[PDB]
Amino acid sequence: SVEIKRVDKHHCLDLVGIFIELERYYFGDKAASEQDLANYLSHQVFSEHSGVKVIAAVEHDKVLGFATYTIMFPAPKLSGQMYMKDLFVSSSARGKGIGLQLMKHLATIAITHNCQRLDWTAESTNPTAGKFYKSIGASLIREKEYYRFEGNGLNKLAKSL
Amino acid sequence: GMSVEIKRVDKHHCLDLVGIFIELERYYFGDKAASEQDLANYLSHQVFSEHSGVKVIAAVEHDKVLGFATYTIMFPAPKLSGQMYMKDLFVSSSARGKGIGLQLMKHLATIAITHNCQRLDWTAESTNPTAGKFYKSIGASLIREKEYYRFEGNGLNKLAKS
Amino acid sequence: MSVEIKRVDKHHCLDLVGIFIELERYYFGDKAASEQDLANYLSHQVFSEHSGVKVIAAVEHDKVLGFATYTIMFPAPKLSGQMYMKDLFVSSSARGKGIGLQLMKHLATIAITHNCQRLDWTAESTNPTAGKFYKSIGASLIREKEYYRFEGNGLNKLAKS
Amino acid sequence: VEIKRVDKHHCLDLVGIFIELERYYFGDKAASEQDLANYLSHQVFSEHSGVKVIAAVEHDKVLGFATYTIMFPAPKLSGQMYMKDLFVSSSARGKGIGLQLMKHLATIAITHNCQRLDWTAESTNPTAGKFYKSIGASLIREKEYYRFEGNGLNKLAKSL
Ligand SMILES: [Cl-]
Ligand SMILES: [Cl-]
Ligand SMILES: [Cl-]
Ligand SMILES: [Cl-]
Repeated sequence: SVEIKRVDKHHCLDLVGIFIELERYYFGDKAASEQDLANYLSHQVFSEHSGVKVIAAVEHDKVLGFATYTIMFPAPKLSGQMYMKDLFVSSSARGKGIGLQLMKHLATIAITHNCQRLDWTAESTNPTAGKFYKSIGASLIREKEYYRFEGNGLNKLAKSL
Repeated sequence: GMSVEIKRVDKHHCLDLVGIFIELERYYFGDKAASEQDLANYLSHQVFSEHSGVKVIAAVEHDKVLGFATYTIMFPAPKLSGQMYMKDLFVSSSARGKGIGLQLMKHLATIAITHNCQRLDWTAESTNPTAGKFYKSIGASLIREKEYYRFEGNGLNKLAKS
Repeated sequence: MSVEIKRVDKHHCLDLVGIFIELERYYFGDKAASEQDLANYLSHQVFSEHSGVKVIAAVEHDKVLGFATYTIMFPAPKLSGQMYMKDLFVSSSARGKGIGLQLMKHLATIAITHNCQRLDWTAESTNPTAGKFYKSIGASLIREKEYYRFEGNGLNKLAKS
Repeated sequence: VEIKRVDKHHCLDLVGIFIELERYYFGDKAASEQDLANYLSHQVFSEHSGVKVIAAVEHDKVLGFATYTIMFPAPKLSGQMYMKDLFVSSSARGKGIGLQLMKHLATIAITHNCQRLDWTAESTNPTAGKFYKSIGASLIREKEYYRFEGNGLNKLAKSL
């Protein structure tokens, strides 16, 4: 019924529809145009310097949701740590458990590529997500502290080189 | 030139990281640190592999590695940009007070802004307060809203099977 | 509209055979290369370990309407790259759809997201309409630039001496 | 004096000569050593770079370099080689280094099916023009050089 597959570079534009939806959801009026996103997809998301791969859930030739993930090193027990950057399910596919299916699929990739961990973050201002994550058996790692340089802070650091 | 050099480490020279990795394994895992032979395979077959998403830079002096960082660029992110993420920063205890950690991060920041990233992110451990102070001291921000989730070992296998 | 701009990679390089056959007629008429020669050229040269260019194309109904080849050169001022467009070609059967300009909008976007402060290219003074098009989209003619060349025998001699 | 390609594992061998190039063109605005090491490591030598770098070395010192790319399509089913930069250390003047680098490029050009080696010079640098003509190069007068940059380049990108 609903298939999950990895999207390769030759089909990256198949993701445009769903990224537009993601853009509108997260940024509203500041959402990027379709040509912007096509360019972003072809030369950034699917560039040589991109650390992520992309999987997508497809039903009747339409994308219902996607996740991006990377495998990082080093990690405990001589293995990889998988990290999911984004999980997104179309409002039009809601109620079908798409997100769970995407995460089960990610879990499958993790074990076949010697990862013992699948990690990701959520926002505390989106308590729904955490409830969902907790409901599917995920553990919240309270000891983890998340740091960031950005905008001008990031620039000042770079310039101090 | 300069005494301490920062350079990329590529697949062809990955075994140059064996010394520093032994030191890292002892730090994180004490008793359970991996052997030299196992670290060499880890490096050659996993850290530098088709499925690996990280790259590595290292601080080098006198042909010994004093510290390294692994990093990757993740998508999507706001403003049609990338999000750089540093998986590990590790500096040898013998290279302490040489400002290697900051040096490595300056290079990371420069890579970030020349490769369409507007963020550089990473995590630290609350059990390692010293890291937190160091990061805040160089002007890093703590993102208190972020919640870190995980599946591992058996839970990961259950999730995959089900 | 139904026109997509996409990257062409090595695995799909033969998609360019049709538009290369057109480009060959346009510049060389009867001295145009055969289809077989162009497939070999695309497979063994244009996409090759020694090739310094990438390719984006405008495609509609699985037909290539136009393409641009480009590369990023170093060094250049301000610790940045310099993008160079080798060729821009739009099929006579796809004129009036603003495809040339759209291909350039994409290149410009790749340049600024990959630390380039310049997008450069050349035209022929014997092809006045190209220069007019370029000025009309805001490009500057760099009159101080002098273009030099070794070719054929002179090239063979330079290497041999 | 030996001429050979610098690969990524040795890109930092070029710091010295790059520093000199920066002083020579940008005077006080010259980038620092670390800036240059980072530039070489992650841009000049990156998967998105179109250039390779050859260097002339004598007694383990870099005396000069050239960067070049090979572009397509071009006439007669071949590549057109393009030299982006040629630089000779002032401390190696009078040794014919510039000429030696170009003969080497020519050798690369003919073994990779390029019928052409092209490059540009600045008319405000007549000595460069004179030198090129003197080694057999032809000026292609019909060539017009166009550019978008800075704000103009941004505006074009933003209209996407
Ligand atoms: Cl969230
Ligand atoms: Cl390698
Ligand atoms: Cl023209
Ligand atoms: Cl010049």
